Amino acid sequence: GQMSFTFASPTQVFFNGANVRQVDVPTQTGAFGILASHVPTLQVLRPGLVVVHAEDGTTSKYFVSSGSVTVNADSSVQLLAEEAVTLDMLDPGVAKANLEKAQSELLGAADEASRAEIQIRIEANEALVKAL
Amino acid sequence: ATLKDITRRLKSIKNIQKITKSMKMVAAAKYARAERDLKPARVYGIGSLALYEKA
Amino acid sequence: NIVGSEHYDVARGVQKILQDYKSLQDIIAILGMDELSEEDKLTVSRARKIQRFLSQPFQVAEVFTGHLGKLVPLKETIKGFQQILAGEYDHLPEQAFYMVGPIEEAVAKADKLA
Amino acid sequence: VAYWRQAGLSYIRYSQICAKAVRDALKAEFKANAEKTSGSNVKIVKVK
Repeated sequence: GQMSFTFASPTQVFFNGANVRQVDVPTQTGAFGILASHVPTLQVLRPGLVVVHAEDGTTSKYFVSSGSVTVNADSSVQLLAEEAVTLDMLDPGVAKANLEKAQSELLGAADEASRAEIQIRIEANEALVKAL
Repeated sequence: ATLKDITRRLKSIKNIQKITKSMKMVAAAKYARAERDLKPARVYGIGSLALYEKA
Repeated sequence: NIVGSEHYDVARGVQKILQDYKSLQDIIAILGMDELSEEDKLTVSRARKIQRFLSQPFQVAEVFTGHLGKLVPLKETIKGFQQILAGEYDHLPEQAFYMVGPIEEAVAKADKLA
Repeated sequence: VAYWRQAGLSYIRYSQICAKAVRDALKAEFKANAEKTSGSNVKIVKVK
């Protein structure tokens, strides 16, 4: 109650000043739930789906890629994300194939930071399939 | 001064006039696009700034 | 001091309103429509009523275009444009004013639409 | 701290890769909006 939820891509806007009681965000260092008076933090995101529960009967299943959640002192949040798409624009069939090919290059990485780049890529496709 | 001098200077400010009319309609249709694309990028720009004012 | 003050201030305002539509037709063509004020939307609407009320079917063309040729006296033309300027017949649509005689036959053509 | 930390990376270098994978899992219809953003146009000029 008496909350404000803002959800904006760089090119488009989903929510402006319209809050619905519960926001589920995948944090880099875990996960949380916004109880509309949550103790305020400054967190950053991991690849994972955002399921905003509208009042409105049902929920809203978005899927962010990397953004920033700023819940602040007054009861108001500002969730800004880079690639915030829904579910139906994605195809599951291409997401299955992209996993094991990046696992195949993981053994074939000679350097230490180039192999660390491969570990970033397999994590994002892992949250891709399990969200589907 | 002469008639050959007046005509050549007169034609040259016809081409400069016609080109700056063409370059007004081009850079005005680039303006209406940049006005529509600003309003989604305004609140996303305002919201990322909004943490520092409440501190 | 030649045609009197009744002819004058009617025909003066017609050429002034026909200039404002000539200056506002460029912002609408380049920028767009809805940005201009509500006091200017009537001047756009009235000046398309005036420049179609200047049309008139001639008696020399009765065979071809099929309409009736109208000969308007002087006291009808001054009475007509004295009312279009004041917003007195503005709620009627545009095609009631196209190719009529006096202002009396204008409202007799709004009834036949739909 | 993670594997992209302590190996010498930045969070933009993290955010470039995980957002690039979402633009590869899109369909043929919404591939143009992945071509739309595609922000590789700024050149690099350092004097040395």
